[PDB]
Amino acid sequence: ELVLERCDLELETNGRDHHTADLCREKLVVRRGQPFWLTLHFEGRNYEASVDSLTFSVVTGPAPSQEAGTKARFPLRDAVGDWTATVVDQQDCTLSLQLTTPANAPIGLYRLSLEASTGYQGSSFVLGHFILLFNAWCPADAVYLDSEEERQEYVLTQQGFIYQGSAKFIKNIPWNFGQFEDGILDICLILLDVNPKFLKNAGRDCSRRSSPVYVGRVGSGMVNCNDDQGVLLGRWDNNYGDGVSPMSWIGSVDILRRWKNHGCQRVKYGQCWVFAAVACTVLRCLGIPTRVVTNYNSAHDQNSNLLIEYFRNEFGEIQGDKSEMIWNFHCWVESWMTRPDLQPGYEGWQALDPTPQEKSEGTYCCGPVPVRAIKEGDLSTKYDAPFVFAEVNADVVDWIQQDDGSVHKSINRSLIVGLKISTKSVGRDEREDITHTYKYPEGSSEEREAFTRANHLNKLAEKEETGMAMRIRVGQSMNMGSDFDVFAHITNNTAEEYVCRLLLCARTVSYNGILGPECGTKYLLNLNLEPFSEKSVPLCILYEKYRDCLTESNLIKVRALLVEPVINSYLLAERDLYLENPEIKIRILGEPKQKRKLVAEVSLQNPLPVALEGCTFTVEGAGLTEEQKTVEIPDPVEAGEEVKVRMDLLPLHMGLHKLVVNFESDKLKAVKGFRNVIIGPAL
Ligand SMILES: Nc1ncnc2c1ncn2[C@@H]1O[C@H](COP(=O)(O)OP(=O)(O)OP(=O)(O)O)[C@@H](O)[C@H]1O
Repeated sequence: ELVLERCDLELETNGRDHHTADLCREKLVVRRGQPFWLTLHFEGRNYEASVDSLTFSVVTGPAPSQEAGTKARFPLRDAVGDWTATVVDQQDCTLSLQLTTPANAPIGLYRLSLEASTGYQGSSFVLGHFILLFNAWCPADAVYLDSEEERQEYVLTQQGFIYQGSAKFIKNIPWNFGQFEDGILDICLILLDVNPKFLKNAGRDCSRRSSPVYVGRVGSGMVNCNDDQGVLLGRWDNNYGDGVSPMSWIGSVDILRRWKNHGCQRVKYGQCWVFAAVACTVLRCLGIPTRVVTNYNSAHDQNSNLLIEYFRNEFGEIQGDKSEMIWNFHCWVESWMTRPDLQPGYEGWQALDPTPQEKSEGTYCCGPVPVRAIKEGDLSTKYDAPFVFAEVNADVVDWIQQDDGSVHKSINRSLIVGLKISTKSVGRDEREDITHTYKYPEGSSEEREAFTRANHLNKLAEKEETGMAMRIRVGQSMNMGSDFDVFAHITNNTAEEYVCRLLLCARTVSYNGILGPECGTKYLLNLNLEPFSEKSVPLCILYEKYRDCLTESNLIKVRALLVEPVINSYLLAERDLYLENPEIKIRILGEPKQKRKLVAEVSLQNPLPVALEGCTFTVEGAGLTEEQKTVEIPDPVEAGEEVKVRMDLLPLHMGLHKLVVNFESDKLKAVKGFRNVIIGPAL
């Protein structure tokens, strides 16, 4: 006889089972180390265990292999070696089986073949294709996660936060990771099939795709580091006219499509957080638990030097040059995986930085490195451990040039490298400070033994000082578009009644330290600091004077130098201010039902003293819309005037979904907004 077979279902109950339902559209997607249904339909005759002998087989790489774990064929039994296939039932003409993949099977697209020998002839042919992803729900996988909610937050959650602003005033920008949005997966696989490791050796690369640590390095680096074939092209000068302001993006989904759609050409402008964000989009898609992290006062781009020196004129103005400033904040991601290539005990959060930084040789990116490693000072652990360490533990010394020879060391108690290291909370919208996962508490013994495995025992504070302290105070929150005051707060806990020189300089900065022109300055050369008192000196920062050179990050750096001629003492104090953007009102009109119209009304009230022209509202959100939505406000919005507009959306998936929006205009760019929306049953 001869086996028939007129069908081959893959079911969607597989999607729900492998937490890949959304990803399950016209092509089965599953997660390794777990079994999936597979019903077979034959015509007339069913399966005859007697005479019929069918064996399965699957290949993945463009150059499969039994030995390279990129190809494997296996018997069909009802017993149970990893790559198995067994009969779970069979009736009428149908024959439902259950295949099982290893918990280390390489990820990618597989071709499922069927070997039928209804005696000696039989027929051998394909059954279909499927995408195997990292399984975080499988204990045997290297990315396993015990906590269910953590699995949700770090793998399935499509919306999220990226922390910006300042350490003294953190700001949470909404982001649409949309890793399960149509096409995004396929663009991810492509992203892998076009990296060096793969072109240099398709088999080798396609094989190693069973390692989260390998895949992580590949993805991370395919974002920027070596744009020989990357996804985003960096740009920091602040002239993005022929592309998209890095601050304008509100989700990786569009950048990825803009990438493939333009024949894999680096997309027009992005920056460290944009890299980290799409990186998170990529890894999450593939199944590796990832979360984007933010670090304030990051000693980035330094060659890794755990010691940085700056030389300033008699105004505290970093006379330096060629020297890199400390970043207001720098972003990278963290990925959850085991490290079967390191002295056990280093499983967990691996820090991956998709931002290239001039290194002790050339220009590439870093990670993955165990965070627990960066905490211990185990700078020898594989994958740029030294950089991530200085990124968080660099030391800084501010020298002030003597207008008559050498420089004099100054006291700058207002700077700290590695501040409020943050990332979104698991299952909530609050922020989670994970600074404790990188550094031991100051003073502690663990901190001393750590700075020792790192030879960073450069920390013997000048707890003596000369009886004075200074810090910059802002009073209250200041908004983008107005004037406001900042203060140089001088404290004098001494019997002496000094006379100083206080130099105050404010300047608009970019998120990475690139100082622009001064937007406010005051210099008092005969400041009287009466005994045991405190003096407060004002600095008026005018809109009219910082509006021209402000970046989309609304950052302005205030600097103050207090000079005491007598004992010849220099006290330095700087602070980065964040000008608050106008809020975006969001109303959800109608009933949030699945596969049903939905309307979103968004308003914004022009905060500037001048009108607003070419105002644009852009909306996105995996679960609320398939495509981005943009509306253009035809006429200008005068100084007082508010802007309002509605956008018809068609939620397709139920559950929770965060709607991210971005407002653009000629004088007010990249102001963000977002709204949590619960989509229920249509009925
Ligand atoms: N850069 C900033 N942008 C907007 N608001 C800020 C900023 N920095 C501080 N604020 C706000 O100012 C108020 C007080 O903050 P904070 O106490 O840190 O500053 P300060 O009180 O002026 O200085 P200090 O507390 O050392 O005397 C809060 O509303 C805080 O959010």
